[PDB]
Amino acid sequence: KNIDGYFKIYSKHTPINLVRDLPQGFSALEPLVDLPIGINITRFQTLLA
Amino acid sequence: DIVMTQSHKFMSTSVGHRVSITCKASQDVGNDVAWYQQKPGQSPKLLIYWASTRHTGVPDRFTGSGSGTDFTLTISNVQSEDLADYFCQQYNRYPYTFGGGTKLEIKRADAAPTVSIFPPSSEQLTSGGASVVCFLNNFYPKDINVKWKIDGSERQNGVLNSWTDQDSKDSTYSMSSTLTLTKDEYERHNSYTCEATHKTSTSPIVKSFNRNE
Amino acid sequence: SNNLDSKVGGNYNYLYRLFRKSNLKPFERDISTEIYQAGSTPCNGVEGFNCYFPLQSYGFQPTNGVGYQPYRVVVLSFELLHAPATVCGPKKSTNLV
Repeated sequence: KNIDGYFKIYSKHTPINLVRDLPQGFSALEPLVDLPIGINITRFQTLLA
Repeated sequence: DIVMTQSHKFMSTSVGHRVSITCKASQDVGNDVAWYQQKPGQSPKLLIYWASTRHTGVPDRFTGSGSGTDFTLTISNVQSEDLADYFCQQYNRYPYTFGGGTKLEIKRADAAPTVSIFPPSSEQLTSGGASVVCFLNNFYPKDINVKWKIDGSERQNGVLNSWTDQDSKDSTYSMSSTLTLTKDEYERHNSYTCEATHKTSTSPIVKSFNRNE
Repeated sequence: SNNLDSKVGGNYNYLYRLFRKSNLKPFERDISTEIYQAGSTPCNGVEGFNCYFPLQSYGFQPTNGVGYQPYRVVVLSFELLHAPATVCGPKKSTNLV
């Protein structure tokens, strides 16, 4: 999310047994860094290998 | 002064499409919506008066709509003879203060130009003047690249271009350039080269002619 | 800095944006030197046809009043983010009690 130009990155890593669908579980995220970019982000894409 | 604010200053519409020009006038004229029809080299003519009636000679394809400050000149089925400049004006009282204007262009395919290099006469060298003649006709679009080569050396100064409007018969363009030379600058050179760059072929039109003939 | 930055006749070298369709976020600059429209009337760039253009220069004059003198303002942008703070003030660190 981007609030007043201050971008927040919340990271969480946990193993799960998933095949196809969405895991209907529960997990709590933790902040990692803080990026005061001060720019406007309206659209995005997804980088894949 | 009454400033006639127009939306677009230069448009382009080919044959088969509809061009809509909405002139947001700063004055409230009501039903006094008027337009112009300016032919190149001829007198201007009235196109639409009172926003609902056409002039004698205007075809049925030229319609109009809107009143007051909001009006749009609805023009459908644009042909090659529809080259005219449109001004937002009024026919109520004086003065007639106009705006910038919108130029119409008919889109088509590109064409290869014709280059003909002609040397000046010998009687012009008696007074002390010279002019290199290189013509470019039947090309599209108007943004052409003409280079001057004086004995292999590229020359950029002393070039006086002359451009015209769109043709009414086959919608072609024409542009000329006169190289201003004196008596001493003409006798020290023999071979001239006028080249034209087009997009219809990979081989450009290169013409050369010797002064001694 | 009316004797160094300002020029006689008006320092018209620098420009600034006056009007915009939306408000700007903090820590954001607008280096776009293009001219945009103001209202519903299309003017398309250059000055004319009754638009409120945002093109405006600085009226720096050394022989004028203090209201138009150039001021060298350095904005000390101090903030408190979620990062661990390191830039503290000039305070002597004592022991732990």
